[PDB]
Amino acid sequence: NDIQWCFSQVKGAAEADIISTVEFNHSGELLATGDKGGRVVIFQQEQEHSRGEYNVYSTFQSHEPEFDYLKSLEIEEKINKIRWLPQKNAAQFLLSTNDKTIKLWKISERDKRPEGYNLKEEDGRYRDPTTVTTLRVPVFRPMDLMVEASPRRIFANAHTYHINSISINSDYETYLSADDLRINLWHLEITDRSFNIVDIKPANMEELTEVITAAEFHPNSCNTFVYSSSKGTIRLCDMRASALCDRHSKLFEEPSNRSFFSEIISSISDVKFSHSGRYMMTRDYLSVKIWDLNMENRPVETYQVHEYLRSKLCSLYENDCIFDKFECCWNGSDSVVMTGSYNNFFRMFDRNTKRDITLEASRENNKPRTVLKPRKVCARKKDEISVDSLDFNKKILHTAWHPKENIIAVATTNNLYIFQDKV
Amino acid sequence: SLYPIAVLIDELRNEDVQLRLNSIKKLSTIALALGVERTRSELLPFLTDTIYDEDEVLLALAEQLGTFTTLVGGPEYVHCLLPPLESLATVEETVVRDKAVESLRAISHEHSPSDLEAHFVPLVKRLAGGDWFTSRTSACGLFSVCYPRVSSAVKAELRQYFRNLCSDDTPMVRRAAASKLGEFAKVLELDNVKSEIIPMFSNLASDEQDSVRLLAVEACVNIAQLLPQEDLEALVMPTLRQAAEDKSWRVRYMVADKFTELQKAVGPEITKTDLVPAFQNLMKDCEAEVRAAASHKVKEFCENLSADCRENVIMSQILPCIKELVSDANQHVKSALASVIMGLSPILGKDNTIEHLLPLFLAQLKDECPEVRLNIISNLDCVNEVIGIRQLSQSLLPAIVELAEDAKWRVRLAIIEYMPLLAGQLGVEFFDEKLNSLCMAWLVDHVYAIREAATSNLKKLVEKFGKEWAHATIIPKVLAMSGDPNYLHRMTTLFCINVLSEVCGQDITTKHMLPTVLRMAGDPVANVRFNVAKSLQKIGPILDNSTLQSEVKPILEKLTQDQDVDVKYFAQEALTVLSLA
Amino acid sequence: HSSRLHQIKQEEGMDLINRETVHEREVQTAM
Amino acid sequence: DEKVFTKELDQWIEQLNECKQLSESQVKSLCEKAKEILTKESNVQEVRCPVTVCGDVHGQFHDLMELFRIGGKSPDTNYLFMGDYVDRGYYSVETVTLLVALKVRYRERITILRGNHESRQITQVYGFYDECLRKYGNANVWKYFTDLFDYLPLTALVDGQIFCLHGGLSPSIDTLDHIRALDRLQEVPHEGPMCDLLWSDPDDRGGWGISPRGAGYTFGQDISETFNHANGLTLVSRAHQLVMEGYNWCHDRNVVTIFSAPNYCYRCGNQAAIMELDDTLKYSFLQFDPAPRRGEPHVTRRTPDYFL
Ligand SMILES: [Fe+3]
Ligand SMILES: [Zn+2]
Repeated sequence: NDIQWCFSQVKGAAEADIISTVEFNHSGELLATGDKGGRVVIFQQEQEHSRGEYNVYSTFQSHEPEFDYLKSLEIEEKINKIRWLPQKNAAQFLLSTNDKTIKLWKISERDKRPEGYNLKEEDGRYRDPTTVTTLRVPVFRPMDLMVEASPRRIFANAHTYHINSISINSDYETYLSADDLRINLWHLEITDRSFNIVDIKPANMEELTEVITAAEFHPNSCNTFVYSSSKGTIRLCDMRASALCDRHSKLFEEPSNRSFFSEIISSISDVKFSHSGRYMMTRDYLSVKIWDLNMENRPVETYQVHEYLRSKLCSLYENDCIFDKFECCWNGSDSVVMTGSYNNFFRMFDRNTKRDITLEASRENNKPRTVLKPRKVCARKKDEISVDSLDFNKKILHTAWHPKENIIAVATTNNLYIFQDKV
Repeated sequence: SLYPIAVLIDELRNEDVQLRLNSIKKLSTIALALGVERTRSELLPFLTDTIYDEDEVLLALAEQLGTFTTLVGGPEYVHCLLPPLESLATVEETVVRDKAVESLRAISHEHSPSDLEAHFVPLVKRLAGGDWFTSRTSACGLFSVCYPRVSSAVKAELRQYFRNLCSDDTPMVRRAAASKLGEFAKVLELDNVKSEIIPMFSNLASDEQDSVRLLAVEACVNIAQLLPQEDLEALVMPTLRQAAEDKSWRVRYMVADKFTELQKAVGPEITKTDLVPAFQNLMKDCEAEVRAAASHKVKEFCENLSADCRENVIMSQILPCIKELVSDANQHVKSALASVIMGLSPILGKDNTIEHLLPLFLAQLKDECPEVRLNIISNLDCVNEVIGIRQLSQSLLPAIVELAEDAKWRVRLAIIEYMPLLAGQLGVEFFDEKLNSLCMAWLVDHVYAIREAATSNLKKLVEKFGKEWAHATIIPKVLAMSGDPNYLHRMTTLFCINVLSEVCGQDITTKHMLPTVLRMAGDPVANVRFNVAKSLQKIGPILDNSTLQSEVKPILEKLTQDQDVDVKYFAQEALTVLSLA
Repeated sequence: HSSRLHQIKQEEGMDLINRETVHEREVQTAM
Repeated sequence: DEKVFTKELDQWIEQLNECKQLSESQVKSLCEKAKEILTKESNVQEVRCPVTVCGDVHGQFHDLMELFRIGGKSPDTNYLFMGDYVDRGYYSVETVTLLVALKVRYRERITILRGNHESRQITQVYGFYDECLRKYGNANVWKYFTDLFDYLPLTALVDGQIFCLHGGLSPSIDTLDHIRALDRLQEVPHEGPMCDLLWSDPDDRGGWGISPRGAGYTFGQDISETFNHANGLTLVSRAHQLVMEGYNWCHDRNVVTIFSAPNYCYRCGNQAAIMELDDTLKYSFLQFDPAPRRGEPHVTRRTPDYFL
């Protein structure tokens, strides 16, 4: 039943080095991660199912720190989201976004260089031009393989607030970017203008009550996208109905837990469409809810990430941990969903069997093909971990699942863990 | 003398994009010097796949490769240019691929029929069957050029390859196939169009992707023009009807945007039966964009209707919908109608225009939005020849006055631009009684741009009403501003004289306008004084030689003694230009 | 204090003049 | 000769009007001749009516073009800018270059005062240094202009009745003669009369006060009334403070603030104003909105062509 996950690799070891996003590419051969320092590191799987290890493939500075001279504020270079485009040709394309700007990066391999000169040598030593009589055209020669990353297009100056989501449309042309209050529609080949489809900004900001937390395009349908709000509701929009998507087509929201923190914990931090596209998953602070797109009134499945923290919300509020934005991700078959937790714990929920397992990404098990022992949290029998002993600084916010294989990338604060199914 | 060529060849490796770009643009010079034989064996392999991939550099490279046929040895060796262009037809940039495809089409004509089947047709197959959809996207644009000049066996293969592209998994490929479907059908035989084009056209029109379906509207126009009228009902109309009723507003927008093109293709008989009901739905579409697009086509669509029922259909079917559009909430929809609704007057005639169209004109003239009001005023010629402007005069005037006095100066600017057009239409007599006061009020407007526009407005008005009207009406009033306490307004008189002198002629300028300019030379404000020097410079040539030596020269000489530096400089310049000193 | 919605309200209150004035004092204080 | 340069200078103005930057060599030549003109000007420039008074522009070149369209083109209209020509704008280089170019060409028609942002420290913080560095690749252009700013007059006096300055009054200044005694050919000091003249602000609080900007002082109505009567001034034209309506009378019309940058920092959405002084010294105000930018705004709620 349960998948026996095994330690495969650990990479990484300061604030600048903290990983802020993780994303496999469509084929799953490439794995990209971003950090608070604006750097993007791409790992390529060894292609010698495939269980080859991942090795550094490319590294570039996606974003640089900048100062907003209009608002007189600093602009963070932290990488919020990375999205791979479908492979157009031999090269690889991905979208990298910070709070303000989205950059389209091309990663291409070069294995040849020009050789031959008419007015000088390869060393740069010139010669008298009077003696140059016969012309010769340079000829390309093989060279050691190298990977080059360059910024092709920059989408900037469009968002007044901090960008939180980017999602590529299935039409291969457009993608959306959602800030706190606006969603803008972009054309991948046009940077000078954008289309603002959704704008929930109130006339008087004093009356502000909702902010957009996440947005995503439907994997198959080109006209369907959803966006969640801080109030815990998901609005599904149909671009076919009208040019402006202010009027949502569907609204997903549920009707003993009316505590002071109910408002805070209800905010949806991440929303993910299933690969099949029939189901939708949302992650709030305490639970993962899976929504059938044909049932607005309630989710079809609900899973508790960590119930033991429900009684400790007061402590979490004091140390600001209650505002953490955890993520979630489906597996290739949509049968298992993964989400992170505290103390370097990440949770696997099997929909078919309704079984749960808690796993720890720790260097203590730093031995290849070593089975991860399921963890248990108690509020203490043998091998159980006391709730009071949990370290809330160790947060697993960002995780990714291989699109086809049982390979998962789990990012701690400073280390990236890759786990593989026992084979 | 080969050193300059060596510099260009080396610059191809230069890191500087600008220097490398310049060398690419001069590839003809490099190829010409190297020779025909060396170009094929040395230059082209270097250009076959260049590591540098700047869009501007690749775009320039694609353009040059399309004119290299002579440099490579003529048509006998034209196929040597394919590998360089095949690589360019695979890059990620769209414009580079489009240019590369254009170059391939250009050189295809120079391929002999044997060469096409030996070198060019295989190239299309490689691109069509390539693993990267960028290559397959480019392949769509190459079928039409090679199909006509190949044997029947090769033609059958090409049609099969094109069919696979229309069914490609990637929407990018399918969009290209839909775009090129119309032209490919133009070269196919009529039998294959009915048998092979239509199934592909039908399948694409029902594609899941909205961006793909909307391209089927264009293919509908192209295919309709090819098929006989009797076959349109069976083959084309079922797909066209679905497009007008498509759930996606984008698809319906294309139908509205190209409605007139559809009207010509289908013919008058189909237009009455199907298009007219479809047009009514579009004008009542829920999306504002679709309604605005339909509004632009109201005039053209009604014009093309057959005379047997044109008047009846407009009055009974189209006209009621227009009334709703006039009161449309969306600003842009109302603006679209205003620019074209005036064109229905000739079609309906005098009696119908007064009874039905005229109330609509009055309603839009009173609309709050300045754009709607401006559009109606700008297109009064369509109604002048039908019912006469006198009937509209008493209703146009209140609208003009409000526009002329709008708070936003840019709104006031817009009406000024149409003033000479209205003045001619309304006649001299009406202008003097009603519109003359408005024109003068602009000359003293706070905003300089309005005063500048009004100054040029006088010239255009004089060009129509003639010198005599200007002397009696305009000149005595503009000269009155010379005494204005504000120096900005006093300079306006000089600006008016500068433009008026070009038309008012020598006699009027010397006797009435020139004395005022000379008097202002003693103005206490330096700004006025050196504008007099500039004014004399511009109108000096129009004056007689005797006048220049008698009056203009002594005044300019005095200005050169003025304390202010600017007055002396322009005074000196005026003398030099006029050759007086 | 840490709520994103609250931050926007604060950001929209200190928008026009206050933020520039605050930084001006900071720059002057830095000297 | 001067004629050849004058034609060359005219060509620069036409090029600048098109928002095209001058070359580094051209800028250096322009600045050198600008200093020769400015050095001869007193700390209290004597300006003659009629003239149009303008406030901060902050490198909003397209809005500067709007200002000319409203007030007229130089040299036909006499202008008096009260500083803050750079920073917080995409076109600070073009904005300052055009104004400096006009000053050299039409020294008698246009007067440019020194604003607080005309300082080496401020320009490096608020983007003018970056704009020059990005548009030229080196700091030479920034070095030239910052040196030129030192020669800009601190204040101007119009017909001996209207006193124009960027910041406002100072505790250390009681008569215009004190202003004339200052040495302005230096970097904006952090303290003293020169600093106050460029950083002070009017305030409702009576008397002097602590400036929230961290520099200068805040002066109440009583200070303004005493200063005007002492120097026989009718009005104190003032800049350096954002106002939504473009101009804002204060202190019983003893002080007027003029702001000439519409939609300040492309975000405020304020109105800009310019004060026109008639030949008889009577004052009038013209309010204008931001110039319609070509192909903008980038973000629109109307469907773009690529999606239509
Ligand atoms: Fe200032
Ligand atoms: Zn300022």
